[PDB]
Order: sequence, then structure tokens, then C-alpha cells
Amino acid sequence: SNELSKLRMRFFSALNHTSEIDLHTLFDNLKSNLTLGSIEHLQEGSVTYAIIQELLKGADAQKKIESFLKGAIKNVIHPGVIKGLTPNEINWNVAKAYPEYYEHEKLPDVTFGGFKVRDSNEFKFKTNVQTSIWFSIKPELFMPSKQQEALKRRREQYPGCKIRLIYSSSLLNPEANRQMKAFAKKQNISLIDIDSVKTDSPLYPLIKAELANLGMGGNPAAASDLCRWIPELFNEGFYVDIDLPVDSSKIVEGHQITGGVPIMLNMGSIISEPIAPHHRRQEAVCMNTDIIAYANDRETQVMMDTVALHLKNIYDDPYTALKDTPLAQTAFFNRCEEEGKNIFELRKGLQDAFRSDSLLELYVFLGPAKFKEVFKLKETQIKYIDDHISEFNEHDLLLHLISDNLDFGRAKVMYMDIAKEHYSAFYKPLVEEISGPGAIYNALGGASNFTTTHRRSTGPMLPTTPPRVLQVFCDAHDKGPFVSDNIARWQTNVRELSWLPS
Ligand SMILES: O=c1ccn([C@@H]2O[C@H](COP(=O)(O)OP(=O)(O)O[C@H]3O[C@H](CO)[C@@H](O)[C@H](O)[C@H]3O)[C@@H](O)[C@H]2O)c(=O)[nH]1
Ligand SMILES: [Mg+2]
Repeated sequence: SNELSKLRMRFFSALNHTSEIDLHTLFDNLKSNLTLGSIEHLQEGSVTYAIIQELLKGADAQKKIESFLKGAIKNVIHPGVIKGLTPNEINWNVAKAYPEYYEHEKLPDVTFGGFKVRDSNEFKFKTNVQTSIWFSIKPELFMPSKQQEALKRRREQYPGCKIRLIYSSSLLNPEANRQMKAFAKKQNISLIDIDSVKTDSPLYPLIKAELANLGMGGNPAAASDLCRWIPELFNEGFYVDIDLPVDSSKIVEGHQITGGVPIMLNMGSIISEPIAPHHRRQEAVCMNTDIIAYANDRETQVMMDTVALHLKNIYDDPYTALKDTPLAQTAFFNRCEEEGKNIFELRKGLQDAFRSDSLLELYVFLGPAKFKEVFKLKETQIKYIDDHISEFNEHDLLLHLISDNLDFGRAKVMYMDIAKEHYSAFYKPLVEEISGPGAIYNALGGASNFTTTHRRSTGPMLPTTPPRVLQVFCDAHDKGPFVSDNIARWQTNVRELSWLPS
């Protein structure tokens, strides 16, 4: 009866302590069927709240509001709270259930990974089953302290979750592997050795190659990226970057959320500057793969395979995926493409060029156009160099850079450092557009498909435009208990690395 008093207090707050009706008798008439969980969906900002405010202005409001709430609670809100529905999702379900009280548009047709997004709430996701991945580039170290501590932290902050960890035993020496096994079974972590997994995925040999090629153009984050689209590895729960903190205040009582597609990702959006021809801003949905939720459903494998086939296509021919990256503007890239060098040779060659400490090698790598841009040379200046490059030694090239603008050793370092600060921009797309969030965004439908002219609405958010549909039904970040600031939040105005090889 403190329990009753608490419930009563929440109800009176939720409904704004109004006296245009008698909240005492309303409460008393709903309390047989009123839980704390339900009251959240009666608060200002809710669809249910908005209807109450309109009913208040009318005759017979006491009775009309009671019968509205009795049904809305029993038929819509309570079942939705139990099911793991969000406030957004319950708001839409209330609007749909009461068109006489809430005017609203149809669910727009939005496709996402070849699936039409639904509002049925039918795909279900476990928040208590979580899988992370650590592939070590140092055979002596199973996992650094930071990653170990993150895992310990999660077990405590989540306090009965099931943690699975994918790793590679062949990347570790025998003592490191002994340490890994001790760590996992001590932490009650389920270990999965990537080295010996049974699957028909075309992504499996690609993972093995990324890892086998460490030091020769392979990348451990790219391997981790790819594992996430293999059905034998991910068929329920969440993928989460090993380093993501849990926000315990976000853990839902039933350890279950729902979605309108069978695979949800971290999402947000960016509101562009005005564009032609109406000088109007566009909202472009952005996504990230640091948090992925997988439905306990057959449709999960189907959607997963669409993505996997796309990833396979990219690895087979990465030059198309990379066509608008800074690296695409280089002589080296154009040669690699003619030669059909693969992704590993492409990454290793970039790495080699920036390890070279040779202005001449860098010239050959960049080609005159990019070299001109990196060194801010006039057209006539690059023309002279390029006409005579076959005659130059290193000092020759440096003397020309200097005049185009007394320690030749320090000057060399200065110019080398100027080039080096482009390395990151050249390299990152060789993962992000190949296995990472860029490739995945494209596999799920691409820029076009996820951009629309920015519309801002009145009152409670409903899934009535494409980005709203994605925000309401497809975003694993806001529904799950994991924290990430890796991408923009939803509706962010455009105006507001462990895996980079040294
Ligand atoms: O030595 C390493 C370094 C990274 N990783 C894996 O790669 C992931 C991402 O590493 P992180 O240092 O977090 O890189 P970020 O740039 O923050 O990660 C972003 O970019 C990566 C590359 O596409 C994706 O794997 C991530 O999900 C995405 O959040 C890690 O969680 C691990 O799974 C390893 O396994 N071994
Ligand atoms: Mg990270």
C-alpha cells in the first residue's frame, strides 16, 4: 500500500495534477489494471496524453477518458510494455488503435536490406546475450588490459548476461591461449575459436585471410567486421564492440526488445546544409555496426545472406567500392586496379609507401595529380617535375619542392610529415568501405535509400516518414543497453586507432 501510494503519485504527476476532472475517481477506476510500467505511457509527450487533453475540452470527459484509458491500457499499452515495446512504438500502436482520437498518416513503405520495414513488433531480440570479438595482433597477448576490464565491467553491470567471445587461437602462442581459456572460463564467457567454425558462408575464407595476412595488408577489425554476417556465429542476441559500456538504467525488465526488421543496427541521422533547388535541408540516416541486434527468426538468416553476398562481391572487386575514396586518386591504385591486385596487396602497398621515407617513392605512389595536391604545387610546378622525374634523385626532387613554396634533412622531414598526415584518410576506407559500416550501409540500401528531405512534425514522434520509420523500428542502439558515441545522434545538424597499421 506504499506500492499503491507510489502508483497513485505517478498517475497524478503523469496526468499533470489536472482538476478539469477528478483524478481520484479516475485512478480508483483504473487501478485494478494499472501498473507503474503503464503510467510512463500516459505522460506529457505521449499520444495517450495528447488525446486526454482533447477529451478534457469536451463534454462527459470523466467518463470518456475513463473508457479510453481502460481500453488503451488493457488492449495496447500493457501488452506493449510486457512485450518490450518502446514509448515510440506504444505511441504508434495507440494512434493506430484510436483513429477517432488521433489523426495520423499511413506507415510509409520503407525497404531495409531487401525487407519492407514492419510495424507489427514481430521480430524479437534478446538483450541478455552478447557477443564480442578480439583478434590479437600480438601472439604474446591474448587481450590487452583495457579489453579485459571492459568484459569484467559488463558482467557486473549486466549482471546475469551471457557473454560470448570470438577469438583466433592460431593468432596466439600456447601460453597466450592457455591464458585466454583461463580468463573466459573464469569470467563464465563462452569462447568461440574462429579457426574451427562450421559454415558455408563465403565470408569465412575472407576472415581467415584477413587474419592470415596480418603484416601483409590484413586487418583484425576487418575480420571482426565480417564475422558479424555469418549465421552460424550470430543468430540471436547482440553483437557489441568489446569496449562498449552498458547503461544499466536502460536494461529492460524482460531482457527483450522488438523491431520491424530482423537485424537492427546503431543508427542516427545528419541534417545537411540547405541544398538546391529549394534551399532545403536533407536528413540522411547514418548507421554503425558497433551494435547489431539479431532476431530469433528465420528472416534473420535471409537478411544476413543479402549482406554477406554484397560483402563477398566487394572483396572480389574492391575497386568499385573504393572509387570515391582519396586513395582512388592515386597512381598506385590505378595500377593495382589494372593488375587486379587484391585488398591485402592494396593495403600493404599503401602502408609500404608511407613507411618508405622516400620522396621519390611517394611521388611514384601518389602520381603527379595527387602529389600536386598534397604538396600544394602550382600546375606549372608539377608539370616541370613530372617531365623530369626520371632524371631526379631524392635531393633533386626536394630542391624543387623547396623553390616551389637551409636544413635539407629537416626539410625532408617536414615534407614527409605533410604527406603522412594523409595516411589515415587513404587507409580507413580500405576497411570501412570493404567490411565496415560503409559497405554495410550500401548492402542495406545505400545513401540514396536513406536520405530524404527533412520534415519536422508536431507533438509525439510517429513513424510516418522513412527516417522516422528507421528511428522507431530499426535502431538497436536506442533500444539496447549499450552505450556508443561512434556516430551522430538522431537528427544532428551537420554543423554541430587500434586498427591503423603504424
Ligand atoms: O587489434 C584489434 C583491434 C580491433 N579488433 C576488433 O575491431 C573492433 C573495433 O575496434 P575499435 O578499436 O573499436 O575501432 P573503431 O574504429 O572504434 O571501430 C569501428 O570501426 C571498425 C572497423 O570497421 C568496426 O569493426 C567497429 O564495429 C566500429 O565501431 C574491436 O571491437 C575488435 O572486435 C580486434 O579484434 N583486434
Ligand atoms: Mg571503438
